[PDB]
Amino acid sequence: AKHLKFIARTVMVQEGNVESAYRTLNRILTMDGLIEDIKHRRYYEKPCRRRQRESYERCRRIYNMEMARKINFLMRKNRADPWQGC
Amino acid sequence: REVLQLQEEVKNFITRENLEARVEAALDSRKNYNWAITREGLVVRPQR
Amino acid sequence: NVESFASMLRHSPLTQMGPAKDKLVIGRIFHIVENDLYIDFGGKFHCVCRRPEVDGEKYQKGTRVRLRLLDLELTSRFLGATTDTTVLEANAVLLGIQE
Amino acid sequence: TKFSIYPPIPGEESSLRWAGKKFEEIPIAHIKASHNNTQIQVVSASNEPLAFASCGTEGFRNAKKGTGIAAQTAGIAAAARAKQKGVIHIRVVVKGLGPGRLSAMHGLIMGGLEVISITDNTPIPHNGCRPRKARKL
Amino acid sequence: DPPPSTLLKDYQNVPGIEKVDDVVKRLLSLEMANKKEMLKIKQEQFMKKIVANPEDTRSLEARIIALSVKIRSYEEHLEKHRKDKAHKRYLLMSIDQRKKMLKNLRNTNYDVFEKICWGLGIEYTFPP
Amino acid sequence: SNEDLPISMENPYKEPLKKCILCGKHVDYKNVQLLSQFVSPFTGCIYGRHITGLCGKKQKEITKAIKRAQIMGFMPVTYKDPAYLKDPKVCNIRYR
Amino acid sequence: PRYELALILKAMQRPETAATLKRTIEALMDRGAIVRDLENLGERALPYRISAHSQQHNRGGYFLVDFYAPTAAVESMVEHLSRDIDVIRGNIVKHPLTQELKECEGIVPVPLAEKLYSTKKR
Amino acid sequence: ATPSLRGRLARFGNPRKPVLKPNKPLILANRVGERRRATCITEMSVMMACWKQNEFRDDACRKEIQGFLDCAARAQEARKMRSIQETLLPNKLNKLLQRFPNKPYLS
RNA sequence: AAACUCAGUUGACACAAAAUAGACUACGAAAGUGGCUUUAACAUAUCUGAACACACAAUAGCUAAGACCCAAACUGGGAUUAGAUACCCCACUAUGCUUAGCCCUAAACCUCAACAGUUAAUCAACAAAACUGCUCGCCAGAACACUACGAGCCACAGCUUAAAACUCAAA
Ligand code: FES
Ligand SMILES: [Mg+2]
Ligand SMILES: [Mg+2]
Ligand SMILES: [Mg+2]
Ligand SMILES: [Mg+2]
Ligand SMILES: [Mg+2]
Ligand SMILES: [Mg+2]
Ligand SMILES: [Mg+2]
Ligand SMILES: [Mg+2]
Repeated sequence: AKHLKFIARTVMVQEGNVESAYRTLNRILTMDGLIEDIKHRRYYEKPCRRRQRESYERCRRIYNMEMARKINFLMRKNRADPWQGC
Repeated sequence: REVLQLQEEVKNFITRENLEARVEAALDSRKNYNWAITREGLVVRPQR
Repeated sequence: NVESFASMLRHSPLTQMGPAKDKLVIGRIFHIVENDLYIDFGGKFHCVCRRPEVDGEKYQKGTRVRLRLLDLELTSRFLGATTDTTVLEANAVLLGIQE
Repeated sequence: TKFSIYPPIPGEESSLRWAGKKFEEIPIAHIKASHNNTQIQVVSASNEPLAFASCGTEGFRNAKKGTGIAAQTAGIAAAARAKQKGVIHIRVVVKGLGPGRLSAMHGLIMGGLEVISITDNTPIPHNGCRPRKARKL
Repeated sequence: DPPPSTLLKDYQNVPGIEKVDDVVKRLLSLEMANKKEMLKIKQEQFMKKIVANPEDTRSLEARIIALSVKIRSYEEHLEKHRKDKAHKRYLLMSIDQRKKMLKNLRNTNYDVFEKICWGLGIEYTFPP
Repeated sequence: SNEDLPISMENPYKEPLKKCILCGKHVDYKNVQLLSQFVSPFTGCIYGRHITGLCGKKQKEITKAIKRAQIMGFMPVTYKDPAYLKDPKVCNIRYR
Repeated sequence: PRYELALILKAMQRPETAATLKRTIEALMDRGAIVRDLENLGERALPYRISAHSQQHNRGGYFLVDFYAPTAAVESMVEHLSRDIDVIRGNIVKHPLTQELKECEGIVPVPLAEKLYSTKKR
Repeated sequence: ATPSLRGRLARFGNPRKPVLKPNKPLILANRVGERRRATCITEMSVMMACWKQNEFRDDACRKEIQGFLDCAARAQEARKMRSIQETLLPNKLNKLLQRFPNKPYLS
């Protein structure tokens, strides 16, 4: 309200591909967490539910990051079997 | 040393006598607290 | 006057080498599978590098090459594991052939 | 100069122009993609109303309003009105994650008006007011 | 309360501190310092006035003096923040701890206990 | 007794403890230029430490400075000041 | 202790700016401060519009007044700044230079948490 | 870098109240999750609008109708190509994880 | 469907709440605490120690005076249903907010007491590995029973302490 307009969350379309512009804007909002924040703020998430969801998301992120680390670590071992037959 | 340095600084403290002069000097001057940081952690002072 | 294990360990080239990070070692291709070159460089394990797109034919069993080591062994602990998972092979980058 | 996704800054001397006009002078096409209705009002650089078009005003009623097709219809109508009222390029500012969010822009273009910038002005409170309670279905 | 003109504990002994400007003296006085510095000055005053070794702090007398200064600070704080339950709890706990310290001091060294009681205005009331 | 036996010492090969770019430098709520290096250009959101690459102490300093500047009128809240959009990028975020 | 008063004044001419700064420093000295330094950060567009004393402001002059004042004078000075009509926004903070930069050797990492669960086969 | 798990769960020797309350144990499984599962509506809209304003006489809507038909054929072709392309895969990744399983016990 | 003729842009404008940071894990005895600034301020150089006292104790709730954006028990209307005293939609009050008192309860739970120590010869099961020393509190089949009676309390449909009879071979 008290800020200048058309600076925040504004993207400029390149060569007229408004679809690309909207994809870029959507990526920006998603990465900044605005889309998820709006979806969650539609209805009031009581503090206990909010805490449980935050804890669940933290555990999910820890597990996913560790599993991704394991996958990237073992990806090299997807080579062709060197000792085939024996 | 702390008190010695404090005594030196007190000479420059604004007082009811040197108040208009210091106010006008401040109006004339410009202090810039901005400075960026690079990925290598090297300060980048602005050019004025 | 018989060298002891302490003396041998102290004077061994591997011990003389510090950390194996960014150390240029001389490996020997001892097994090739498609474009995968298994190179032994005096460590406990071997490094499986990829036949460079240039001079690829020149890489054949017994060829002596230059590697830049990154880790003598590729191991790491993962969430919940009690002991490190090891892929039983070193990490190195193949810089070319030694002549 | 090279294309930059950031909009030009007011007051800053810029060479960008659209129909001979600066960025700050382009008309603004405010879209509002509510949960079940998309509104589109095109105002001038001095907030002078030019056009309006909504899914409800386009004949759609009830659930039909909250669909991409209704949003496209509203966008096309608003684009036509703005075109006849003297608008070529527009800065689009949309506040709402309703189904008409992108379909409104698609219709607003298919109706002729070109878009130069897309702005998201969805009101995101830093908490403030308390929203309604959750739904158990 | 010590006079506002009093110097801080760190500067009370710096040589030549009597030959510095009035501005410097006011900067180093308790006027331009928080209440912790004033409490420290009070504590040193009490130690000088009571204990036989003002330079020893691990002694039970020094502990009682420090805790009494803390209690005075809490009482002053609660005179104004009457609904500060946390500091009310700290005050009650500190009073209990001072009672325990006084009990031990009374059991060990009675003359020093009497000196502490007189100096700090503490009345050692036996528990019910 | 035996000189070839290992000696008890530290690790002479220990690599330096990586330092955050701001280590040893004073984060001030008046250095809006520095503060804007850690806020999203589009929304003004303060980046997390997984993006800024800052220690915990410096991340907290940056956050407190940003909030103080925003509430004291030194920094915009909803966006990054356009004057600083062309400063050395130090945040591991790639929108495109 | 050492306070720093960040003072955003209404965009005005030099005579009125000097008069306002003199008045503010006078108020500080009356309350009992030792004005150590005055610094002009330069007039600039405010990050957001500020509505002070029923008047919208888009530009303002930024100043810093580094002083030493007794702890009891800060509230009175804040009240005086609020009353003053040429000040868009005044804030007294503790001087950052008083705070010491604790030395940080480096970012010590946290190894993967170990022994969070029993080693029994499930 | 993974978020720290030091002093996060409720355990003996953890004075602070738990930060996380994982319903399942935070131990990597030896398998990953399975791959979790309209088109060309704008051409359809163009064709249908032309029909609406022309009384559904395809003779003068030929261009839009041909566009719609070609786009539908392209949609089917895209479905086929996407299917064949989909056919690292979860199966192969699970084979790799089996080769290097997580050992949350001793041996 | 009911409801409102109110809706969009712009500008002014809170005694309400406190995006991002926070992938941090800190502070506090616990309850709790995540907008900014300042002031005051985080007991105990030995540990344990209240049905035996003092001080606290989320939400809800009571009393009196204010605030009221939004949310919202109750109530009213729409809809669904065999019914719908619910779930779904709309309106709105107590209430959530401030002040001064009360009230003294939570799945008040990290269901894992305080202090000190160990990792060695494991360990019903599961859960958050197994123990040692010391101290206080508590427990001794289920249900009757967060009950009756007695007692205390600003509590008057309340809270704390808390049985017995009959019943069963289980829980
Ligand atoms: S890396 Fe040194 S303070 Fe953060
Ligand atoms: Mg005790
Ligand atoms: Mg008790
Ligand atoms: Mg209560
Ligand atoms: Mg009400
Ligand atoms: Mg709780
Ligand atoms: Mg009960
Ligand atoms: Mg009862
Ligand atoms: Mg009774």
